[PDB]
Amino acid sequence: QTVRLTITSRNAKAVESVTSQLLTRARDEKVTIHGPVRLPTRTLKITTRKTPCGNGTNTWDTFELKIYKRIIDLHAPTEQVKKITSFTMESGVDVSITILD
Amino acid sequence: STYVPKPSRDNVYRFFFTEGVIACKKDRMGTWTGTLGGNTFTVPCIQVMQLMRSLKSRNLIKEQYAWRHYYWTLNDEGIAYMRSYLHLAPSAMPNTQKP
Amino acid sequence: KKKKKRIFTKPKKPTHRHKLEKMRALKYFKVTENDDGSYKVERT
Amino acid sequence: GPLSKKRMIIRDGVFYAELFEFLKRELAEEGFSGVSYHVTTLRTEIVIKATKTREVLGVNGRRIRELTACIQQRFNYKEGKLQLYVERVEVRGLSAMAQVESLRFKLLSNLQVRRAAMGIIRYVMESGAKGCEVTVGGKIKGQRAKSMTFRDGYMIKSGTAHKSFVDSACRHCYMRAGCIGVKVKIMLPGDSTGRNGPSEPLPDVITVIEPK
Amino acid sequence: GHLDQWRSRQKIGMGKGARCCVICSNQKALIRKYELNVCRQCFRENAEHIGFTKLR
RNA sequence: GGAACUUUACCAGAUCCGGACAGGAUGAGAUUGACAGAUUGAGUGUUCUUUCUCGAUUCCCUGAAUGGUGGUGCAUGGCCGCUUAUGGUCGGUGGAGUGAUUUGUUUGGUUGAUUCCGUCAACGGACGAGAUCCAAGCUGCCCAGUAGAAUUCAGAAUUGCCCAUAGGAUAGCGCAUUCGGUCGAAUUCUUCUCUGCGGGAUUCCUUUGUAAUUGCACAAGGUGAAAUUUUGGGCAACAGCAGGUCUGUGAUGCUCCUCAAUGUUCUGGGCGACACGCGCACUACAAUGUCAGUGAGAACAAGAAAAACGAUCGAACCUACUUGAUCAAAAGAGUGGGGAAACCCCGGAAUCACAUAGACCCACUUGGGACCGAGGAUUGCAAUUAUUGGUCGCGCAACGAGGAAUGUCUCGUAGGCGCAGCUCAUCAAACUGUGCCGAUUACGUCCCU
Ligand SMILES: [K+]
Ligand SMILES: [K+]
Ligand SMILES: [Mg+2]
Ligand SMILES: [Mg+2]
Ligand SMILES: [Mg+2]
Ligand SMILES: [Mg+2]
Ligand SMILES: [Mg+2]
Ligand SMILES: [Mg+2]
Ligand SMILES: [Mg+2]
Ligand SMILES: [Mg+2]
Ligand SMILES: [Mg+2]
Ligand SMILES: [Mg+2]
Ligand SMILES: [Mg+2]
Ligand SMILES: [Mg+2]
Ligand SMILES: [Mg+2]
Ligand SMILES: [Mg+2]
Ligand SMILES: [Mg+2]
Ligand SMILES: [Mg+2]
Ligand SMILES: [Mg+2]
Ligand SMILES: [Mg+2]
Ligand SMILES: [Mg+2]
Ligand SMILES: [Mg+2]
Ligand SMILES: [Mg+2]
Ligand SMILES: [Mg+2]
Ligand SMILES: [Mg+2]
Ligand SMILES: [Mg+2]
Ligand SMILES: [Mg+2]
Ligand code: NA
Ligand code: NA
Ligand SMILES: [Zn+2]
Repeated sequence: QTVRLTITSRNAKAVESVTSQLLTRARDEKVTIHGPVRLPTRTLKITTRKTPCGNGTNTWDTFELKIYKRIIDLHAPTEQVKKITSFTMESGVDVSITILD
Repeated sequence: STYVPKPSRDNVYRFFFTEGVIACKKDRMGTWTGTLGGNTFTVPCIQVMQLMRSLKSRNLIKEQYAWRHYYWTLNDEGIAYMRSYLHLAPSAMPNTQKP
Repeated sequence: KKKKKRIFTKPKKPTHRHKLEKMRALKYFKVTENDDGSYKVERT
Repeated sequence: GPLSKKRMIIRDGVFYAELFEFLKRELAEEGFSGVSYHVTTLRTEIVIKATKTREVLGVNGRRIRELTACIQQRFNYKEGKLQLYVERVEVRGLSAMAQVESLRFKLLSNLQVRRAAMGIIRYVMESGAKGCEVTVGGKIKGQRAKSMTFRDGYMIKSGTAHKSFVDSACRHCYMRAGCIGVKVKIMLPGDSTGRNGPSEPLPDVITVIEPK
Repeated sequence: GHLDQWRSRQKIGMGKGARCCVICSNQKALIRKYELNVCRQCFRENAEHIGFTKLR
């Protein structure tokens, strides 16, 4: 069976630290690894007028939010996979576990 | 309508004593839900705000507001008042006060 | 925004006053004197 | 069914912003300096940073338990799924939020603007800060409103590196004549661990290593 | 009676009259992208906390 | 700030108390809510007639309080615009003045730069500039069952004599090509796509160049994906303006209204109303065109829900395919997929191209599509003052290039062309982005501002 781990976060440093930690722990288990795929980075864009009253030059503020996603595929039983992803994850990082078919 | 029925008032007061705080959204058209231990009881949000306004004017609760949400906390005077109003046994405490 | 001294044409509508019926439930039951000496009651 | 990644990230950010505002208002008297949370599969573990830790805790944790109840009901947290912790600020003189709240209390206690502002600056530079800037604006003297600025030390203003080396916070003071605004800006020193500093040196500073 | 007439239009929940900012409760210039539901003025003061950063 | 109701602040009217609390008068009947009849714009107990219902939650009046998109931005906070796109700004100690003040911070060359070098009653500093930061071009590691490719088997398709209605120009001359439904398998792989940290450019190299006659530099060329702030943004000092906002907020002082209310709901109307003037757009005046065909072909992006409602999901949102269809469009249905590198999607965008042997031929014309008529469908609780599409009429509306004046702009730029997002139940001539086709001119000056 193949288990997929999805790692998503707002912070690039946190998402790389967790992904590398999962890769290191999985390597210690000698399980088949499908290399961590870097999914395209998605940017959320909100552009608003700077003024709160509509006076003066129409200047705008462009706010951006970047989302980083990584996936790792594990050829291991769910019991082994569960104890691989059982460390103190960095705050702001979401790890989801799914079973492929 | 702000005509709060007595059974609705007692349920809100009983929930207020058990859990020392009540959080309610600021919306006239809305419903507030309280667990009151077993079961669930719902009171209109406009009626909950009316009850807490009287306690606030009586210096029995502390009021905090943030992001369209009220936060009412019973103080010592309110806890004593709630104990007498519901005739709770002496040395009964809210979940916050309880060990 | 200011008061313009509104002049009303229709008369001022009064407020509703709940009329009190003194001992209303007294007339919801009829007391029928029994042969024994007591009375009987029935809903009307 | 399940929310998309874009929606989930937005939902988490909106939750943090509301939690920040609630704690900022509720713990204004204490030296509230920030909040962090770490959601796991079992709990949420909200951590509150404050200078006057004992008062946010309360008697036998009465106040912190009240805060837990407020957050629990607001966000519909199930029993045992939310836990609150409080930790003291390591250096209260390097926190702009702590200093702007201290300045606000001093002003509300009818203290001279000049004395209150320089007290903040003197204390902040005594904590190891490279620079401090304090601004007070509003009707200080009479009907006409002036702005007073007191500064000491280093302060960078342009670029983006000033967002990691400078800690800034602003507050509103409601006096009898109207509203007064206070701002505290602190230039943090470079701590190697990166705990109370940005670790890396200034972006325009070059150091030549001494030959061995 | 009057209770049925009270807030009848607002109970329909359609149009700008039904939407408001989740912070200010104001119904003007609402940002509905990504279901933010935040006024444009409130968004500027809360953008950093939500996670949005001003670069370029 | 693209307003049908709402929004909404305006107008005409009707309700509600969302006047807490405190002190008094009533009071187990304090009070709440109501069928029918009529009042009414209201199959609105608003009020009345008439009765029941609820029950100490409330009504009465006194103070008070509360809410207000009420005033005052010339009482304020915060934010923003502008002075002000340029290179500006200020201490300490020392020098000089009776003093305001000055020196530092000046002058020469250089730089977009108070950028540097030199000089020097200044010496040491602090900001801004630069650096930093984010995108765009080249590249390294990593990487793929949400990205792709090449080969090997089998399965099908064209297959050589062919010369268009008149048929030119334009690569081919050990094994001939083709088929994303052939939804066939297999094996191998990372050129193309994805990206977290890296690399890469700096005046680095060369002139019988300029200049120097120290220097700081400059101009041509070389190297190179890129050759001078690499390109484009973001940030951006100190002093100010009685600039804007009290119509963003539970940001606020004072002040105003406060029970037939400027609070708040509900109904209707208005914010759209036209002799007229002005700003900014859109569409045109046609042949470098308009129609009718056909071909090849982007990029940034968006997508569905509760502590509700139904039986942990399923329905809202976006879409493909099919159906309607044994006969217009727009519709309307059915089924499936997609939480979004997974479905849409191999994203068939429009400028554009066509040796299409197509129609029109210089005319207010098959240019232009304003104005209006009739049918029908769709969004919505509601479309009349056309909400918005589609069909057929109307086109005989001005307009044939625009007086005096005037805006913006130097390279993937101007201009042209569409697309997405944003407002959004429905409605972009707007804005914010995106890619596509792609120039002329200048490489200057201080004449105007
Ligand atoms: K100046
Ligand atoms: K000039
Ligand atoms: Mg800069
Ligand atoms: Mg409209
Ligand atoms: Mg209205
Ligand atoms: Mg209206
Ligand atoms: Mg009535
Ligand atoms: Mg009003
Ligand atoms: Mg002003
Ligand atoms: Mg101002
Ligand atoms: Mg001196
Ligand atoms: Mg001096
Ligand atoms: Mg000087
Ligand atoms: Mg020059
Ligand atoms: Mg110079
Ligand atoms: Mg200024
Ligand atoms: Mg003015
Ligand atoms: Mg005001
Ligand atoms: Mg306002
Ligand atoms: Mg006022
Ligand atoms: Mg009224
Ligand atoms: Mg208008
Ligand atoms: Mg005008
Ligand atoms: Mg053409
Ligand atoms: Mg013509
Ligand atoms: Mg001009
Ligand atoms: Mg607009
Ligand atoms: Na600026
Ligand atoms: Na037509
Ligand atoms: Zn808001």
